[PDB]
Parts: sequence; C-alpha cells; structure tokens
Amino acid sequence: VKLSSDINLRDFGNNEYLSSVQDEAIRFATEQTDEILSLYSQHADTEGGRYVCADTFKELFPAFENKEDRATVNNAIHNSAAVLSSTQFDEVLKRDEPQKKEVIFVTGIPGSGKTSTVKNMMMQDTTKLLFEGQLARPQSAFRKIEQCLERNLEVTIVAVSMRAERASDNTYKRFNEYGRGASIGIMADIQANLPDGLKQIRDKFGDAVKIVGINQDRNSEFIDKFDDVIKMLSLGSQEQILGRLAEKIQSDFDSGKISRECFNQAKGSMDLESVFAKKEYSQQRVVTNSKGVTLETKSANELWSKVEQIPVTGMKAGIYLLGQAKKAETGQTYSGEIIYKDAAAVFQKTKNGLVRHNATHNEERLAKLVEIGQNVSIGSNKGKLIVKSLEYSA
Amino acid sequence: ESNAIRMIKEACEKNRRMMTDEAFRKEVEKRLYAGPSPELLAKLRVLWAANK
Ligand SMILES: CC(=O)N[C@H]1[C@@H](OP(=O)(O)OP(=O)(O)OC[C@H]2O[C@@H](n3ccc(=O)[nH]c3=O)[C@H](O)[C@@H]2O)O[C@H](CO)[C@@H](OP(=O)(O)O)[C@@H]1O[C@H](C)C(=O)O
Repeated sequence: VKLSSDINLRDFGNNEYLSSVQDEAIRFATEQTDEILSLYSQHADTEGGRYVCADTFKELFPAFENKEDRATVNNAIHNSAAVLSSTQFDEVLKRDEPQKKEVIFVTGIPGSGKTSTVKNMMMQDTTKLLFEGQLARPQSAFRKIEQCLERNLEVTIVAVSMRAERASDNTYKRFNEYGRGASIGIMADIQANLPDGLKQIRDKFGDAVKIVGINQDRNSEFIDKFDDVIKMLSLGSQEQILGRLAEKIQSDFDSGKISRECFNQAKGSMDLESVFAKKEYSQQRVVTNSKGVTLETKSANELWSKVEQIPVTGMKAGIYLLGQAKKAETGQTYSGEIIYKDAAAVFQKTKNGLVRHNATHNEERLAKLVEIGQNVSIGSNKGKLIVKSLEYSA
Repeated sequence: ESNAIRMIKEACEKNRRMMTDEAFRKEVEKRLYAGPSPELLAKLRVLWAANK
C-alpha cells in the first residue's frame, strides 16, 4: 500500500534539527505505510480506522512520543501525518461495505471542541468514514468528496465554530496537558477563510454535499441551513483575527497567565511586531488629566465614548489623536512623556508631536520598559533598545 | 433527515451535558489527549527500532 500523494517539504532554513525530523518522518511514512495504517486501524482509538485524522496519526511517529517535543516537531511531521490520513481515507473507501453509506467531514478552528464532539457521536451501521480536517483551503477536500460521490455515498460537512479567544484558551489547556496547542497564524487562517472554502465547496457540488454547523458559543447549537452556517462562521477577516490573537497571546504572557513555552507555540513563526504595526487607531484618542488617562473611540454618529480608564498621577490636561501619531523611524531617539500604552503600541508626546512605537522591537518588549505618565527617551542602537528615564526634580 | 444529521444533533446534546456535568467532561477529555496506549506503544517501539 503506497501513499496516496507526495509529502510536501517545508523550508526550515538553518534549523538543522527540524530539517532532519522532517526527513526521518517522510522516510518512515513512505517506507512503513502498511504497518503504520495497520496500527492506526486495529490499535489506536479510531473506531477501527474509520475516524481518520492527521492529528491521531502524529502519535505513531517516534518524534511525537515525548510530551515536551510535540509543539516543536509538529510542523516537521504534519505533512507525513496528513498524507497518511489521506491514504487511510482512501483505504477505508476501498472496503466493499454496502451497508455503510455515510461519510462525515468535521472541520473548524483549532480548540473549538471538534474531537470532543466526535467522541460524543455514536457510530451507526450506516457510518462508513469520519474525517477531521481543514476545509478553508478546500482543494484537497475536492478529491475526497469526489471519490465519495463516485461510490454513491452521502457526504455531510459539520463546521464547528467558536470565538478565536475562547478557542485560544482551549488550546492553552491542551498544550499544558497534551503538549500540542495551535499557532495563531493557522487559527486565524482557518477561521477567516472557512466560509470561502465551504461556499467554494457548495458551488462545486451543490445539494450532493450537505453543509451544517455547530455554534459552540450558543451551547453547541445545531445549524441546519447553509446561509445560517455562513453567518455563524463570518467572524472577521484574517488581518483582524490575527491582530486580536497577537494582542491576546502577548497580553496573556505579559500578565503571567501563560508560560513562555505556551506563548511560543501559540506565536509560532509569526513576527508579532509586524502584526502590531498594522493595527489602526484611526477613530481613537486619549484624554489626559490629573486623575489619569482615558481611551475613547468615535462612532459614525460622531460621539466619543469611554473604552478604558487608567489612573495615573502627575499628568496635565490634554487630548491626543492616536490615528495622527508619527511612526518612529529606527535609529533615532525620541524624548518625552508616555501618554498611552497597550499590547500593540506605545504613544509618546515629543516636542515634534505625538509619536508611535511598536510595543515589540526585534523580539524585545518595549511596553514593559515604560510607564504611562513617565518621561523617557526611546532609541535603538543597532537592533538593541535603549530606554532612559528623564524624570527629575528641580 | 439522514442518520448522520441525527448523529450530529445527539452529539450536540452531550456537548451541552459537558457544561453542567463535570464528572462527564473529565472522563471524555481524559481519553482524547492521553497519547498512545501501553499496548500500542509496545508495537510502535518494535516498528521504530526495526527500521532505522
Ligand atoms: C492546515 C494544517 O496544516 N493543519 C490543520 C488541519 O490539518 P489537515 O490534516 O487537514 O491539514 P492539511 O495539511 O491541509 O491536509 C489536508 C489534505 O491535504 C493533502 N496533503 C497534505 C499535505 C501534503 O504534504 N500533501 C497532501 O497531499 C492530503 O490529502 C490531506 O488530507 O486541520 C486540522 C483539523 O482542523 C488542524 O488540527 P486541529 O484543529 O485539530 O488542531 C490542523 O492544525 C493543527 C493546529 C496543526 O497543524 O498542528
């Protein structure tokens, strides 16, 4: 039994370790396919190999044995695990079983309770195959759905859905126990593009495929009609979700709610500084006074309302439009009082107006080095931050 | 309605039962993210060790 397709290599660059784990994974999956699939079916918790899933296949690789190594090796072994799942999908379909007529696809953002929902399904006499996987980039699922329709099988797609933030909290707990969580990059990419992929699938196949949803924010509410499924899943763009997730994982690390290892697996390959710099403060301002600072947003009606208040002492009165702040040019020193700070940006009043720094600078955290109301100079000498206090009494 | 659509609805009920019943939620989440069993891990070690 050969693999159904070639395993795509990723470029790991100068990381010699992951580059070698990838090759040992591809070698294993290619050469021991018969014995791997046999162990998947007959021995793992997979309904005799009818529950098909790339994540369950990772457990059969030697690199994935230790809990400590799972977050690190995942991207190196994934494609081998995914192609083994595709091979397994095909082998289940080859079994001549007239009684078994139904194929179920489960999809959705990581940490939405897809696998817990699959455990809570009871197998039936008519159930042939259950496949857990992403359909946001549905090109590979077209080949799968195509084969089901060739054999007159009834295809159903279940799109499980949840807020990115609540989903991210579930992946943290999974990481601390299991050893694998999920990157924000892939969580945002799946959730933002899942409506496109389902719509794409719908146009291609029509009533042959049945698409339903589960809203986990409304106590696992079943959603029968396709138009309702699209409304549930339409939870923002990829830029927005990635933006909100980048701020969340950073805030959670700064506050001491998650560890550095949990932060790093969630971060993944993302350059967070680049995400934070894309954030807009266009309809936003900060009002300062003796009591403290107050963040306000303006709505379409042109009414300012209070978002957040931070008590601070020793500040004079002022109104600062955050959307009109000058971006700090690298290799220059900006001196003045910090008027507002958040997970993405640091806002400093200089003598040449309001200036905006990214809260991260080459993986060094600027935000924690300054306090709102504090008078500082911020400059960067050759990719290394220089923050000096300018506070005095005279 | 098909058997698959009924299967999904009955799964949605047990998702609601996880929120109230805490003993039920722990027994589900125990199995899922444990790892390979001792039986399967014995087989795997032979498979890995035989092909280096
Ligand atoms: C997008 C991605 O890389 N991973 C995600 C995807 O896996 P998947 O197995 O569906 O991802 P594909 O690589 O897109 O595979 C889909 C199909 O593409 C063909 N293929 C794939 C690779 C290749 O080299 N060659 C090739 O032909 C093959 O037919 C395969 O069945 O969906 C899972 C279930 O939601 C996610 O796991 P959880 O949400 O449970 O955490 C997983 O993301 C978690 C966080 C993680 O990755 O750790």
